[PDB]
Amino acid sequence: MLVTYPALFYYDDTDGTEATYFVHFPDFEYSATQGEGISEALAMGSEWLGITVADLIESDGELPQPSDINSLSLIDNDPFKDDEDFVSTYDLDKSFISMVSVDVSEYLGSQEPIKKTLTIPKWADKLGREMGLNFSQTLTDAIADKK
Amino acid sequence: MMLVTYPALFYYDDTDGTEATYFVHFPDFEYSATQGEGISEALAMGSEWLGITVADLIESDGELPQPSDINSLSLIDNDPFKDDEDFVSTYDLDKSFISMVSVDVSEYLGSQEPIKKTLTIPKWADKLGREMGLNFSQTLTDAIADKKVQ
Amino acid sequence: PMTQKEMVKLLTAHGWIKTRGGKGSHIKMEKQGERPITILHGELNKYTERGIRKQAGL
Amino acid sequence: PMTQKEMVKLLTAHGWIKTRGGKGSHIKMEKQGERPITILHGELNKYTERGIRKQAGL
Repeated sequence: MLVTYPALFYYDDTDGTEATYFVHFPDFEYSATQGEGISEALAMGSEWLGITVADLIESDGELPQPSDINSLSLIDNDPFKDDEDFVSTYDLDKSFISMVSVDVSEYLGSQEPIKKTLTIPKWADKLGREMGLNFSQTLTDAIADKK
Repeated sequence: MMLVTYPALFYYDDTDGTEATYFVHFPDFEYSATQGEGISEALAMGSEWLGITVADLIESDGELPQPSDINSLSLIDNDPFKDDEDFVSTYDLDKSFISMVSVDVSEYLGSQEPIKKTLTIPKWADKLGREMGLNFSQTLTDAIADKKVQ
Repeated sequence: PMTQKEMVKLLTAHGWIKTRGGKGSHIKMEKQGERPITILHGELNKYTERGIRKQAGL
Repeated sequence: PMTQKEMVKLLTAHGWIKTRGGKGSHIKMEKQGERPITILHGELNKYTERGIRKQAGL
């Protein structure tokens, strides 16, 4: 399931710096991610896109129609251009516009229920129930806790 | 991963076989050509072409060209056929665009001509590598390619 | 919120709940009636931070 | 060479060999002393055919 959206890659050196490319998709309002170099910025843009679009699909929201890349400007499509409280410092020449693709198949189905057959001692069974635990949730939390 | 990115030209001509819409060319690789029906497929085929091409450069110990500055590229001036007189291009330039194409070269590295190699690594590296469920052979191969790239 | 952790903290204090379903290098914040917010790990540049704030109305 | 198969036949006549080095929807032609040529599956339009021909010095 491939989708492609144009993105703006803003070079900023002044951050001191680490990640020099701010990545924004005009079709997703205030969409923001970043990368250190060109390749990383694209890869992060793709990952952000996968997660965002997968969420829209699994929540059955509508996917925005992709903008025509030739109608985009680093100036006019600046997400912060109308924001009175923010100051952009872009180096325009080090900034570029490019397509970003992602296969959304990799981001789909992460919340899918997976049946597990477990064996626990009776003392744990009795204890968990005495505490009114949710065994499914308790195991999930425990796994997320191990990292 | 080993990620390489090169700018590509995407030329829209849907005459002569829609499904051949979007001819794809990398200016850093002379007369490079592939194609895809829509935008997504074009980028995907561009990436695939790039992966195979750069991987061969790794394996043959050739030179990897430096990626062109995407802002100095022009659909007009970098047209690969602009000069040769035989050819009549019909480009729709309003639908043509320039874009970055990324590929993980790791996926395209050849396994041909397998060589058997016995060596030693310290126990911590062995246990660490196995805990991550690594393929030790492929880890070495990838690392060698990566050294070549950098 | 110069870092992911500080940013998560900030949104959490404003009613967002960290979630699973962000993958790879990103995490996902969720709140009722809102489009979720996807946050990159590590130090964030002033633009990324600002975009994330704007998404959350902060 | 309206198609990959026709391109491959053409290049084979001119001394190129199809290897197993191909991946996905592209095949790989190799010839000693030349950089390999990578050919898309299916039908190739005037640009792609021309590009591959120019790569092969014809």
